[PDB]
Amino acid sequence: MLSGLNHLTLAVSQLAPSVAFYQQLLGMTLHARWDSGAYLSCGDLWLCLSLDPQRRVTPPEESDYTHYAFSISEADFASFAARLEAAGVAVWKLNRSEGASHYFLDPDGHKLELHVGSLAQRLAACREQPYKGMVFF
Amino acid sequence: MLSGLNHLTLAVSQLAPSVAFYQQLLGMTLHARWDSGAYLSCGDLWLCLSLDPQRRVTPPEESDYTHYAFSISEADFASFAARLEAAGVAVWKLNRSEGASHYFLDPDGHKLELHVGSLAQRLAACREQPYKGMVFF
Ligand SMILES: O=S(=O)(NCc1ccco1)c1ccccc1F
Ligand SMILES: [Br-]
Ligand SMILES: [Mn+2]
Ligand SMILES: [Mn+2]
Repeated sequence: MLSGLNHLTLAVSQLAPSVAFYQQLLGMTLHARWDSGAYLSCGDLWLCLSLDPQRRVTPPEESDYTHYAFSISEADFASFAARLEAAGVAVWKLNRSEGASHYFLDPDGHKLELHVGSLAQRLAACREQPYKGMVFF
Repeated sequence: MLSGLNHLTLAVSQLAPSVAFYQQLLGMTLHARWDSGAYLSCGDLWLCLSLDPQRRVTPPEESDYTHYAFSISEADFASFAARLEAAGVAVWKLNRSEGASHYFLDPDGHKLELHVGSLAQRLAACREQPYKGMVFF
């Protein structure tokens, strides 16, 4: 039986700027670094950056909607978004759903998000205003 | 600050086969579906499958090393991996370069992994068998 997400691994084209992005800009904790990768944590999340020459710096129009959302409190959301904007981090989408969301790109074009709100909150909102074809289990 | 992974969203090309893969084959909990997506949980992980006409079925030699690992216990690991193998689930990696892991593909080629062990356990193992150039902070 699967018990949760064990780790998220992102392929990166250049290790130093990716470590800087996740550790310094996004505030994650750096636990280890080697010639071809790094391990960081963000709360319970184990993040691995893996240096991969096959990683392309990918414009957002050229990747699908796969994306990785990080939790932040409502109280901290706007100042963290402003930090990303000061650093020149590109946005790939505007929020049109429930719960605050800021959609931003990492140096290689990985699609990231800051989101406020849980699955339970989303399900409650959907129960009140179901999407087209929505079924609950 | 950022406190963990709020959710993982995977773009999928065909919704019902992907829901079946994550719910039936991997055992995750299905909470809701709609015409363009589904919400599942795996322990504390919120997984969203998003129907995306841009998603392509991607062979593993065509994608980089970005991947998603799910936690499984030492007692359950081998029989779960063997069940995926017997079910014909495609693979993408054989060499255990980060501990006890089984590497397999979802229907669209998303790179998945079963892994036994925490970040702390992986750091302890790496102190004895470090990756080249490894430094610990
Ligand atoms: O809309 S459903 O009830 N979704 C639930 C589902 C899909 C895969 C696993 O659970 C459905 C769609 C298509 C075929 C069968 C169905 F049960
Ligand atoms: Br469905
Ligand atoms: Mn999202
Ligand atoms: Mn892994």
